[PDB]
Amino acid sequence: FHEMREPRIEKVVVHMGIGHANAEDILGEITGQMPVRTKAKRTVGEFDIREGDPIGAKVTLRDEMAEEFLQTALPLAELATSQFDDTGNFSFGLDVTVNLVRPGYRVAKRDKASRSIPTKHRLNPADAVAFIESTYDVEV
Amino acid sequence: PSSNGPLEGTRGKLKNKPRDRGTSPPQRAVEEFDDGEKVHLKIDPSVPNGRFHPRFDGQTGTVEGKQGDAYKVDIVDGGKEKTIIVTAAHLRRQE
Amino acid sequence: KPASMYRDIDKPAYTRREYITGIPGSKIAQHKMGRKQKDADDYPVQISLIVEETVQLRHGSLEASRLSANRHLIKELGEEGDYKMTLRKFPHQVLRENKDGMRAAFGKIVGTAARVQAGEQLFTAYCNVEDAEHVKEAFRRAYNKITPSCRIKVERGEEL
Amino acid sequence: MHALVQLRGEVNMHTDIQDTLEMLNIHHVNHCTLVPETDAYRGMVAKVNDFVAFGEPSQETLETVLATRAEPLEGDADVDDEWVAEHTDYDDISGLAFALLSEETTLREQGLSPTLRLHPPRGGHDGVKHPVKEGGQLGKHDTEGIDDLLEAMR
Amino acid sequence: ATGPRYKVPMRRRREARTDYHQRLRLLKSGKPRLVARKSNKHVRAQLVTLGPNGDDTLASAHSSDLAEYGWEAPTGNMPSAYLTGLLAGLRAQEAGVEEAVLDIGLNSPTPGSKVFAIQEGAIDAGLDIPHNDDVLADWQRTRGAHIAEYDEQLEEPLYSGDFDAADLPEHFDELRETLLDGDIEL
RNA sequence: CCUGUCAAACUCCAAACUUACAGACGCUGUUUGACGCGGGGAUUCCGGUGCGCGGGGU
RNA sequence: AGUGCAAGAGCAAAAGAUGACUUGACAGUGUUCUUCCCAACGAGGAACGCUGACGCGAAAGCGUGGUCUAGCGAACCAAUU
RNA sequence: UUAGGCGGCCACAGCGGUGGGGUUGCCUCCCGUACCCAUCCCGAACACGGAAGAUAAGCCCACCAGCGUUCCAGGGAGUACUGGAGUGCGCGAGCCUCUGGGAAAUCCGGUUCGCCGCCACC
Ligand SMILES: [Cl-]
Ligand SMILES: [Cl-]
Ligand SMILES: [Mg+2]
Ligand SMILES: [Mg+2]
Ligand SMILES: [Mg+2]
Ligand SMILES: [Mg+2]
Ligand SMILES: [Mg+2]
Ligand SMILES: [Mg+2]
Ligand SMILES: [Mg+2]
Ligand SMILES: [Mg+2]
Ligand code: NA
Ligand code: NA
Ligand code: NA
Ligand code: NA
Ligand code: NA
Ligand code: NA
Ligand SMILES: [Sr+2]
Ligand SMILES: [Sr+2]
Ligand SMILES: [Sr+2]
Ligand SMILES: [Sr+2]
Ligand SMILES: [Sr+2]
Ligand SMILES: [Sr+2]
Ligand SMILES: [Sr+2]
Ligand SMILES: [Sr+2]
Repeated sequence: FHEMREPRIEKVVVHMGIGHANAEDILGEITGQMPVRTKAKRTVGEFDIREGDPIGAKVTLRDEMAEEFLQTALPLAELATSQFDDTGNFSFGLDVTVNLVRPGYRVAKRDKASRSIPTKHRLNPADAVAFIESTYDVEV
Repeated sequence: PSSNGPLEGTRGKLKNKPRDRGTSPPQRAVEEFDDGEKVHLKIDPSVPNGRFHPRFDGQTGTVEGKQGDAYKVDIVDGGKEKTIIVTAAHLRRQE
Repeated sequence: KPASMYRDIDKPAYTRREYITGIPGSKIAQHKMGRKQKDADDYPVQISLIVEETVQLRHGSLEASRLSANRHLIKELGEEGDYKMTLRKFPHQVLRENKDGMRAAFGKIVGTAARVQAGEQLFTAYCNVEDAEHVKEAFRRAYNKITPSCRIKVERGEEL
Repeated sequence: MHALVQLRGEVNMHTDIQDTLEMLNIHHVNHCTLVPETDAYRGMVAKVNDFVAFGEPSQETLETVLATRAEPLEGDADVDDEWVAEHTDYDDISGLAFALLSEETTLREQGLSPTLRLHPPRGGHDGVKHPVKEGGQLGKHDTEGIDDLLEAMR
Repeated sequence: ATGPRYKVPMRRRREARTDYHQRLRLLKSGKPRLVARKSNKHVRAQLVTLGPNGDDTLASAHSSDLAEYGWEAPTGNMPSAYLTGLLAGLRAQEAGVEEAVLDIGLNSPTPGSKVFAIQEGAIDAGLDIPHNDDVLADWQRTRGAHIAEYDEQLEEPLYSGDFDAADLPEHFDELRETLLDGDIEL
């Protein structure tokens, strides 16, 4: 009952929103894998007349590459209560977003016979805080 | 009419009721009809290809062979006999 | 211009403002009169002005009949008196005038009119029992300024 | 079985209505036909309702009308009991009249003209501008009402 | 759902089970469909034709009924997939089915995958199915040589239940031999 | 929430009715040959009115 | 939402978006509808075939230009293959 | 169908909700990257290999009507509108009678929480 209901780290998205590149080298040193460029839609008046152009970079970390990052990323910032999603995810800062979920998330991410996760099996903000508090740091 | 194009005055007949919107079921698009069979002519708004002239919507013709995958259906427009090239997607069997 | 040119329902419904431009504003200043904070169910007496013939009543006639009706109620019951009158019809029908002979005859936009069917309530006033004969007089003045003959019908009131 | 009689002429009458009367074997004013009560025939009299007078006749009245106005398919010949005896599947006018009313046969099926060419109404009819319910002579009649008309048109 | 104008998808689209656009292009051939479906533990292969009230299956084969002929090995792999296709294809030849078109459903057209193995098996059984040779796996991977060379990196055994130690892809050969023989009870 | 109105170029609805094909009845055709096909000759292409439905216009 | 442009219509594992590849916007010849309801009339247009050669795809299949309805021109003469 | 596959009709099937169900069985979540294959970055997905664990998801089974939807009853309504007819009424816009058809909104009460086909399967 409790084993298939206890949270796990799905992905740690480390992103850098610049606007105009040179920030790719420092991400690959702190994370462990390769980063990808980020484009943008709609013409903006802040000298952004090009649609398909490198504005930022992101890194999606999974499994061991995620936990070995969070052991050195979480003690760098003070986690608040209002910093949580309605789904139970948190973002701080270099933007570091952590997507937390229950063991049956493949059902909404697979190709064949996919279904959206029920509101009861969806993670709560309170149930998310309890998991991180139980792993080397304080809440509030 | 203000213009004499094929799709003139066809707002009603070539539009779907909101619930019949989206891609149509494949079953009726692959239906096989035999020569001599009486078929009803009605354009499916969701299917672009294999259509006939909208003036012929509502006709009940007779299948008299086929041209490729499309059918050659004989109708009588007023008093004039015409042969219509039409795919199964726009045809329904009588009864 | 006389009402003889616009009183009948002889043209199609011409209301679509997305295809019609230059429509004159409505001369109707108010639609909710008296005490618009109080409810219609808070009054014992409900008297309506019923139109007998199917007609088109212009915004100028609506304002004239409403003004001559409400002005009597302001005179007899006071400016902040215990009554509430409603003009339920709005001038939706846009009117033209051909003002060149019969060539390019589609007229320019000159006004608006309210299509009221026979048997319908144009005005409806809610008052007390002692103010009932003052409102029947306000409607007597109001029917003289519109095109058809009218009925002053009491809907809620067996106090006679 | 109803008895149709044309009371209004062909001029200004709709072509599809005039054609229905011709399909019901009635081509002139005052001409009568004996029509069965089926779904198909009901649609036809309803279309002709305003130019006709119909209703179920009594055995007595039908017998009087057949005696005086029935004609063979071809010829002048009187349709009396002896004629009915020699050419029909019946014994007398009564046997024919009963079969017609019970919808067992038709006048044509028995070698008689489908049309009973009646005489104008003696003492006149109730009028060709109003129906029976309004005091006129058009539309559906009572059995007593159609009898008065057919007997007046002997 | 929200109101009268709301358009609820077709049932098999709502369930995310049928790609209706691919289905039409598949049905355009006029030939029966070789429905190649997978599961985590098993592999299915059906020969489906078109019917008035729904689809008609003329000859099927699941990897569970493979054991009926002598398969003591697992059922969700490459050798299993080929043999399930071969079994479906042979049952099809007895039903009168001579030609088919490969339906992979919502599975990916990845080179050398299990659904292409199901196809290679059905063709080898005598069915005429439009294929591409270089999209199919090399004969040794179909045998299960990739699983044997994975058991060479032993230390800890690959299979939990006792079948063998170093794995026998020779069982594939001993199964294709049994099915190619006409004396078999289908 | 409550309360007041609308649409030739709006529609969750929706007639009467018009309309394709077929069967049945009716009527019609097989000496009055219908339906249809081919050919000769036209006249005609200022129309009007009633009624129903209209559009423009006081 | 988007889908080049009126308006109305079509489209969501797409007809839209991104990416990659590609040149079928191909040659030849028809059937049919339209142009011109019924009901004769050209150019033009469209749908649907076949022959040839290709592109893409695992394949069915899709591609006879742009999701559909506008974007068009006789004889004579010239140039061109 | 003690949980499967392919479907037809394409909301009566939607939205939301409650309860129940899985030792060598089924579907899953699940476990895992040597390979076929894969991510413009991630075995997340796709692909492949596999069973330590689980019924919490999904899925299957039973059920609830609050919203949406289908059909039915009664009321609205034979009202609105309407094909045919009239030396019927009205100054007139228009109405009426006879005949043949006949709504919509809304309210109340029921129904609907899919039906059916082929295949496989203690
Ligand atoms: Cl056509
Ligand atoms: Cl599958
Ligand atoms: Mg229209
Ligand atoms: Mg004679
Ligand atoms: Mg006299
Ligand atoms: Mg008289
Ligand atoms: Mg010249
Ligand atoms: Mg030149
Ligand atoms: Mg459960
Ligand atoms: Mg008069
Ligand atoms: Na890039
Ligand atoms: Na559709
Ligand atoms: Na001028
Ligand atoms: Na003329
Ligand atoms: Na042409
Ligand atoms: Na479960
Ligand atoms: Sr007018
Ligand atoms: Sr007056
Ligand atoms: Sr019409
Ligand atoms: Sr096209
Ligand atoms: Sr994994
Ligand atoms: Sr007069
Ligand atoms: Sr007057
Ligand atoms: Sr009725």
